[PDB]
Amino acid sequence: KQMNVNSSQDTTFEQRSQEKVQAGEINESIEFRNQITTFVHDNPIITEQLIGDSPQPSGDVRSVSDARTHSIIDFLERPQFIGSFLWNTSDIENKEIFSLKLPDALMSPMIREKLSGFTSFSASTVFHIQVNAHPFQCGRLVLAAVPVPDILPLHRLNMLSFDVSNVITLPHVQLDISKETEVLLKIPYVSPFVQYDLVTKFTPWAAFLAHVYAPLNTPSAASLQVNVFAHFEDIKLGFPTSAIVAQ
Amino acid sequence: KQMNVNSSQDTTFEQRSQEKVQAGEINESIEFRNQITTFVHDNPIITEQLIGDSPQPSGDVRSVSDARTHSIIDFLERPQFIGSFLWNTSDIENKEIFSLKLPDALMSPMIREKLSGFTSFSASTVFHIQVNAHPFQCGRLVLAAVPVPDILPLHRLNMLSFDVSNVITLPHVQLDISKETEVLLKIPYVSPFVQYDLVTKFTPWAAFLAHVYAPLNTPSAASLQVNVFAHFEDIKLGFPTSAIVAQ
Amino acid sequence: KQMNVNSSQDTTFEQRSQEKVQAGEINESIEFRNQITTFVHDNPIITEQLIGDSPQPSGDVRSVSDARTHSIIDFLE
Amino acid sequence: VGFASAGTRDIRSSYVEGKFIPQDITGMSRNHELDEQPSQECIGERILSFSELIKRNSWRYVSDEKSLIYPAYAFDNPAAMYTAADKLPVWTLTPRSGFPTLLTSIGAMYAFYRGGIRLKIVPGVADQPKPLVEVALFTMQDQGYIIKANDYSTDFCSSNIYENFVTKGIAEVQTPYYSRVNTSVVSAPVLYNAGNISPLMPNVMYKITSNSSNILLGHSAADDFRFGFLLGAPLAISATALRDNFTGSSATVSLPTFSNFYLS
Amino acid sequence: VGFASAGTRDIRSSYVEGKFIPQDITGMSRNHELDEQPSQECIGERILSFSELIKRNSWRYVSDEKSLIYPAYAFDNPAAMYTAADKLPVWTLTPRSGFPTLLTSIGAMYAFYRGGIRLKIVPGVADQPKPLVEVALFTMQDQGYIIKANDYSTDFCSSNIYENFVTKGIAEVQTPYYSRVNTSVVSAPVLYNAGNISPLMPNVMYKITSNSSNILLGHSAADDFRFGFLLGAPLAISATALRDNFTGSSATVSLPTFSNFYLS
Repeated sequence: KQMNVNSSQDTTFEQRSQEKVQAGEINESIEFRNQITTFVHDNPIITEQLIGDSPQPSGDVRSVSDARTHSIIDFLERPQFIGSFLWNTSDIENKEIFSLKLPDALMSPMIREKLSGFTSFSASTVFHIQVNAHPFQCGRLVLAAVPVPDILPLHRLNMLSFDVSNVITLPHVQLDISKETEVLLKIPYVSPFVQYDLVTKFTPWAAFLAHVYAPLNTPSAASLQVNVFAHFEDIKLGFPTSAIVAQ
Repeated sequence: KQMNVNSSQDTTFEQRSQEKVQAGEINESIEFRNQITTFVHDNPIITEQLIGDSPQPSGDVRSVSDARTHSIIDFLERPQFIGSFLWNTSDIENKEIFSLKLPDALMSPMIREKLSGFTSFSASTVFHIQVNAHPFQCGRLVLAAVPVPDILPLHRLNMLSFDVSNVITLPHVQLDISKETEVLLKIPYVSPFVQYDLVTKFTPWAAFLAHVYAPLNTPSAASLQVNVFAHFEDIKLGFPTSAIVAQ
Repeated sequence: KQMNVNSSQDTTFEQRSQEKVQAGEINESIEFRNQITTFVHDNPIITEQLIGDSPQPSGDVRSVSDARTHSIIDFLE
Repeated sequence: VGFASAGTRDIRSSYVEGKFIPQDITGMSRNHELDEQPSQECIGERILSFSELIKRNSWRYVSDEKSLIYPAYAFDNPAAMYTAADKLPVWTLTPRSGFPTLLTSIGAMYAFYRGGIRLKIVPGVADQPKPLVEVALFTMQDQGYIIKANDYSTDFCSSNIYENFVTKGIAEVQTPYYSRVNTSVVSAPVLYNAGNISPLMPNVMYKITSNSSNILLGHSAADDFRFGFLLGAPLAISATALRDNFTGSSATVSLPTFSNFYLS
Repeated sequence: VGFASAGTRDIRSSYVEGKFIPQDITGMSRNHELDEQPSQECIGERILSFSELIKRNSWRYVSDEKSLIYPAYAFDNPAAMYTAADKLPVWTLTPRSGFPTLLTSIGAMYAFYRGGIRLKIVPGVADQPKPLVEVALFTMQDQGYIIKANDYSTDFCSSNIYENFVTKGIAEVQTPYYSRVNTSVVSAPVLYNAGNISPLMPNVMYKITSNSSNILLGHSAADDFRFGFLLGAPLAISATALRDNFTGSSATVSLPTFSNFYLS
């Protein structure tokens, strides 16, 4: 079967090989699978093609196909520009530049289209914070990660908003705008749920936050854009389902 | 770089290895690729993770992940119930049960979501026509395929609607409702375009049609549903693009 | 250097090989001589020519050049 | 290794993992190299992990019910209020599941946990005629994961342990993890609707019954317990300052300790 | 190889010589690696050099003289004028030696050339009684290197070729380089005083004679011809736009093509 059949089984005599069935029925039938659907036929079938059938030769598509290939995992691993946040001279120590939930912040139409059809997924996540200050500007940011933000005790979330000291104890990386151009933090998937529920959205596994560690310091008022790029890694997909990836 | 970097290159001394550049600039910088995005950094960067970082262990997800894996190609290969068409005793020789364009008829939200992000694709196609008549009913259908339907000369399309004899000369398979339960026809991708244009939709590469070959013959008026299942095979994808998969 | 350079020296790391200088400056620069002039460059330079550059072939000038050569000494003699 | 650098070098993970090694101000690493003599001569032990400390039991809550439903895996700590206003008590604590213990105080630094716990019970009265205490695994799906007097009279065939306040004096229990997941959330939120089926904590509570009018409950980690994902210092106040009375009102804060419990 | 650099890296000669190799935006060089299938399946040939194109003949000039002196190695192109003013023809072309051909159009991109050329002649009339055409090498030192009706009646013993418009139909000639130098100048300037002795072009012209009242002349490179020292795009206009007539005046520009020539 050149019908790219995943498996095929003529079941005509199957009833004749059951131990507790005697003189079993001989019933012309065949079962075959194509990906997630199995066809169980209860009579003969005919499988036809073009005379001398040959699939389209691979060389024909070089004019348009990418030499690189792209699967669902590949799409989820693509860097995405997640946002551009304002940082200015008036922001003081610990001012929040941004706080982005995971996955949430990466659930663009590109990612949603590819996750559609799965119950869930889990992944490590890499965040880049980029700042382009000119040489006469100084300042410092902290990019940190906190787990299961929507179910963490309030005292903990408050501590993060009260004092940057509680952000520095978290897994984090620091950005000195006069020395580094970009800084990255990779966080593995950690949660009571083995994968993130795309159907009920019950519970984002982490949040990445960026707070001012030392204010943007310039001779006159100024502001800079703090940009975020992110992508998933160590991706694990769920199970095929008709459930909608919730908005 | 455990940042699942596809490639990485410290370019600090790159300018020192150009033949026509003398005393080239030593410039701390690094370039790395993640899937389809390349980051070209013009200064030092810091890459941080959890202390003793370990990605989520695979065994943790067995409770939800499918032992089978699913990529874009896998999704496009999934059988789909394309339609249920009426066939009744009053239909005479050559009456058209259906005519479905390719891809068009298979462009369900599931397929569109997975093709989104590609300029185009090409594939062989397998069609199943299924009919469930009871033993006291007889009749016969023809499932045939015709290429580039929207650009074929009108005389040809008319010939198909005028006489079933012009359907029988085409690549086709016949269904005897009293003998076979289902019948399949596989057609390779053939077209002046090396892949189907998802952006401009310019030109469906084929159409599958089912015509009455011998009328449904029963003692009193009756009707049967003629069902269609289809899926793609020998799939070839296009190039990454932001162009919209046209409605 | 096909720039008929009499001598050439990349001096980028020169300050790093002075005995009484510690942690010397790494400074992209190059020095080269052409006859009685020495160019001391304090940054990168680019040296370009025709694609597949080839100087005029000697045979081309036989119609006018003297098989004998003439230098300053020759003229004074 | 070098005292200074142009750009960040002291990175959180690199230092803890031993990849970044700061130099001693004296230049001799021997000055901050471990010396075992002090602990061996002066202390008599050497603690290396909070894993050891949480295995020590501490008092959590005082009950005035003879039969009680208690939220075993709830690790929340009290709400606190402060004031320096005249004639008002300086500090006030309002518990939900109980007061802080080594288990919940160390736990407040982390996001997750897994493993079992242990329970200890001191009786207010060891009643000779009715000396038994029963601690039963409580699993009704309907019950909220909160403290409540027992009103159930239909929880047959439960897992029960019996201890005797007269022949022994203190009840000792070990609770299995019995979780639907492998990673639980420290002080997960408990809700009205919730009941006892949330995946964020083992779906198991205690039903404690005795003839003592009051009991003092305490706990600790079992041998397979662990906290994971360090967050940092939890919101906290000075324990010693709870004796403050500078407003003119006498301090009224009182933690559940054996002496507070046993004597009135 | 690296997408960016601090300082110039993409240098004109380095790229053409293959020393500088830019990276594909996709990171896979295979995406811009030569594929021979397209030309083999769709075209049937694969052109690699303008050397091939200039060997194809194209029409250069129409003469209304029966005997003509023609500037063989003059590769100049017409002067052009444009206007969008009402009722005036949009484009006008004024030739000197002729209109553009593959030879002169490709040549306009270079400064120099060397080698011979070929001449093709189509007759306006193939006169049966006097069917011959003579193409003679013309070398009078006095003649200006320009088009002129033949007034000479004393140019004996010239190099002559004869072709027959009736038995064959098109005259075909090959002209040797016959140059005083090894490098000629494309469209060198021709002057009043000049004559036919300048070293910038072969000192040779054509004297064409037949009994046809009109002839159409065309040319191409001979097998030993070459252009050298690429300069860039020459001053040029859109050929298709020559049909413009938006000013209300009908287009009057007409290039020398067989159809224009043969029919009126």
